[PDB]
Amino acid sequence: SVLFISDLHLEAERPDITRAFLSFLDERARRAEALYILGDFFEAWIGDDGMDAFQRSIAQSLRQVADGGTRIYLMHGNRDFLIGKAFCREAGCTLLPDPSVIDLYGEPVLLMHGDSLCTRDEAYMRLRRWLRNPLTLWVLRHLPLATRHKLARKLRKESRAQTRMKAVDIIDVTPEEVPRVMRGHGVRTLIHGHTHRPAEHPLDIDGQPARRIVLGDWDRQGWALEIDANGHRQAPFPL
Ligand SMILES: CCCCCCCCCCC[C@@H](O)CC(=O)N[C@H]1[C@@H](OP(=O)(O)O)O[C@H](CO)[C@@H](O)[C@@H]1OC(=O)C[C@H](O)CCCCCCCCCCC
Repeated sequence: SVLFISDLHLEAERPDITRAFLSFLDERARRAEALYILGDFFEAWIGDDGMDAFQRSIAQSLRQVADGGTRIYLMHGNRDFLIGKAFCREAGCTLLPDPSVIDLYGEPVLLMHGDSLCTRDEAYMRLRRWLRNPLTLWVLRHLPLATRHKLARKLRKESRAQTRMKAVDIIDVTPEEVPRVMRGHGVRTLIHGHTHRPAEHPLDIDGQPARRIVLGDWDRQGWALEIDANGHRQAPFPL
């Protein structure tokens, strides 16, 4: 089987999430063929050269699972898009671009963090385009660590303020973007996180059934999607 998780927002100040995550590695990820982490694994990332002791310990825990035979894949999210290849080597994982299509038991499956589908959130779209500009990425990776933390705090603070003012249908995925991107990639299954609204959404693409599976965030309970050759299940578990 293969496991999918996202939106853990791991940080030292949430040991309830960390404990649940490590228990998840011990009870489930170790016996899976692969684990996919679809963004927002960490609460924030300021660049691989700014990794702190907590983040390093998380990497070591991932690496123990990878070294035991489970393949681990990590995709960027809006919190942790600065993760680079050094971190991935340390954690024993492979960096996957957003979007990626994988072969899952003979079916092509599209993986995204999900924020790129939230096209009605125009202020966020402007921010995202800027953050992912190669010039921005270069600058951010070459600022003093103290300065990076200050910018990260500012971004979090302004984001929390603005998001409290946005209706659900500003921040959730744009409905018509879903068939657009799924058709474009030739898939009938899409898995993403970001929106904190765990669910499975049927839809019709060109007359055929399709599904969009949304991974749950770990703020109040853990979530995992498990897929094997014969079916799938997403379910929560306590922190
Ligand atoms: C080294 C510096 C870079 C470090 C990067 C590490 C990031 C640390 C966390 C901050 C980034 C991220 O949280 C911001 C973000 O993505 N917010 C959108 C997201 O809400 P979350 O709060 O992330 O859950 O999802 C919401 C739903 O999709 C969406 O609405 C939120 O986006 C906003 O609220 C954006 C506002 O609308 C516009 C904010 C403009 C901010 C201007 C100040 C930036 C200063 C420069 C930062 C480098």
